[PDB]
Amino acid sequence: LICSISNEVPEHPCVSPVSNHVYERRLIEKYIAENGTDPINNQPLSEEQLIDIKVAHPIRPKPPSATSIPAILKALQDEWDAVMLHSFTLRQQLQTTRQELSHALYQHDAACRVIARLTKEVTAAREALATL
Amino acid sequence: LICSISNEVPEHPCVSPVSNHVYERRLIEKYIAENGTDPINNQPLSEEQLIDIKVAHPIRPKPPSATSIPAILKALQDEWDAVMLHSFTLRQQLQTTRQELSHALYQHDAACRVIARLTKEVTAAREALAT
Amino acid sequence: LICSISNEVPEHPCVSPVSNHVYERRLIEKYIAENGTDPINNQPLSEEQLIDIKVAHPIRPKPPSATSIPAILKALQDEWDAVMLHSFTLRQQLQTTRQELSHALYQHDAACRVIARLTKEVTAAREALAT
Amino acid sequence: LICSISNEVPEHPCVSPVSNHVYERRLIEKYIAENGTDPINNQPLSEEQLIDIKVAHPIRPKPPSATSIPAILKALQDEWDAVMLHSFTLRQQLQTTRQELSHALYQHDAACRVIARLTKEVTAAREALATL
Amino acid sequence: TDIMRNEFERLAARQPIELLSMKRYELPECVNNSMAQLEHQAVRIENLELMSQHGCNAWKVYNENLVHMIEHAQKELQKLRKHIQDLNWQRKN
Amino acid sequence: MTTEAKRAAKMEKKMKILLGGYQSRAMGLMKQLNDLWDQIEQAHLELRTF
Repeated sequence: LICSISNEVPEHPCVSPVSNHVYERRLIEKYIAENGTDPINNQPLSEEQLIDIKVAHPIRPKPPSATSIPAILKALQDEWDAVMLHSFTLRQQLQTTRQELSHALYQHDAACRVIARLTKEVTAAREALATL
Repeated sequence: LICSISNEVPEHPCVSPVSNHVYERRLIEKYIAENGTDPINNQPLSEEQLIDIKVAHPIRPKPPSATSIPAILKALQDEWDAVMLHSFTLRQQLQTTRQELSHALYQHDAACRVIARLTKEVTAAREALAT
Repeated sequence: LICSISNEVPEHPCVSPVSNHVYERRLIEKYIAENGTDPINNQPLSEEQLIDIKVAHPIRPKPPSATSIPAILKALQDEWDAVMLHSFTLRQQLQTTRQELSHALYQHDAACRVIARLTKEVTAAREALAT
Repeated sequence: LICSISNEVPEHPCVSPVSNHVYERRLIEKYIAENGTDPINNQPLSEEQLIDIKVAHPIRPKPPSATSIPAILKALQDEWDAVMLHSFTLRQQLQTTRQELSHALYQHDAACRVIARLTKEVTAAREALATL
Repeated sequence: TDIMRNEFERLAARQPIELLSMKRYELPECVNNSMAQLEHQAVRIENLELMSQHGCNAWKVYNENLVHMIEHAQKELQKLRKHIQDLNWQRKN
Repeated sequence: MTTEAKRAAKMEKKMKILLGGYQSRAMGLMKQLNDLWDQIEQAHLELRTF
């Protein structure tokens, strides 16, 4: 759609066969006549090496759409590759919650033995003192 | 802008250095392994001989009613219908071209015999006026 | 063998240099485009930092079987149907492990308030024993 | 499924994080202790730089399955790849034969006008000579 | 001149039957089918968010590309038109 | 199911009137290519015949 040298919409696109990036024929031709090189990569290129854009041959194409079978298959990659990252958001957050639950239930199991002894000791002090 | 094998709009176009023509990498890679030569010009070409090209990338707007459901059911069904009924109809077109070839060459050779027959006729009629 | 983001076998793996971890080129790029960081170590990493690793041999294609093609349509349907539930079940479990963790934190801080009153009953007892 | 030092099937595939090309833990470790370098690229590499052991964690094992899903789409691409290659060669011969059809039909009716001319001249020679 | 592809394709066209894709995704064993509908619906509603964010700007940007693509074809229609009439012009003389 | 179905379908026709012009525009353009690419190829005949 654009010419990489000028930045215009090229009216005669010709693609190079060394550092291809669709150039305008009239622009690239002058670049070759200046010095036999490709403007981007600075690799050697002649005018015969450059090739105009063409209809493929005899197989008829249709424009790139959502229906087209290959475009539909690359779509289903995007679906699954995104959903695979959705699983990491829940696998990584699960490893924090279960790690905080493990330390929480351990602090609960370490503390409730001290609640059981104070309920013993404060009642034993009431059982001892009241009898005297 | 298109590929010169399938009639695609390539996602990773690559150009061959023997014949300046852009192909989609998968389809040109397959041809070289089948028979190591350029498909169009029939010139010697290898996988290392190819040159990958870069462009601003191609964008397809995935339809508004796009889900796993239509993409699995309705869209994929239409794609293998459209592949099936086209190539069958294309095989029908190739069969008639060969039949209509035979009617062309026969009618041509039929005309050649008329000319050859009339070439003897005319000049001898002109010769008879001279005599 | 496994990219540590999706769980796939990577077809163009790339390794991060801040933390030794072979990711897949597509997935690591999307993460860096979201935020310039490494997903495991959270260290400042960029796209130019990545070194494309080479793994030519491991690539091994699945040859499902002679398997009928209309059936392969319903397999891909079932496999997406399964992965959708295998992603769902792994997220509700994360929410309930965090939820049950929050119930432990209330009991943890509620218990250490109950120890303060029990220490007072012991302090009151030590004063009475002295008298 | 091969190490890139000895050529054995690696039972503990570790990789270097400079020019990874999956090695085996024993051989790469012996190369590092010999001289701190990567054997393939001769870059700087140490023992801590290596990523050892298998990776499966928070993933679930799916041994390259026959009735799975991701490879079905890959198979759907591979069969389409042929569909396009077939349609091209079928179209080339379609249009390349149409050139022979077109050039013939044109040249046929062109050669047909030779007769129309020839017939009327032949006819003129008859009445001329006859009346003379 | 194709592999297995041609055998099943010609059989599908001859028999006049398309291969059935079962993705019970729509209806919903149904505990799974239900959980499928949720994740794809959440992916759907996220897939409609990133479209509406850009909105019509992403569409009309591609519409401009299609006009650059079209005009190039009709320039070649003219170049062929001129050289075709130019050959006939020489024949006439 | 039905909530996100009613969400996404209303989300669809949010886009389907927005893109639906451009859907019809792109269909009108894609026809116009396929109109020309006969006459492109029809011209490719009448070079080499002529």
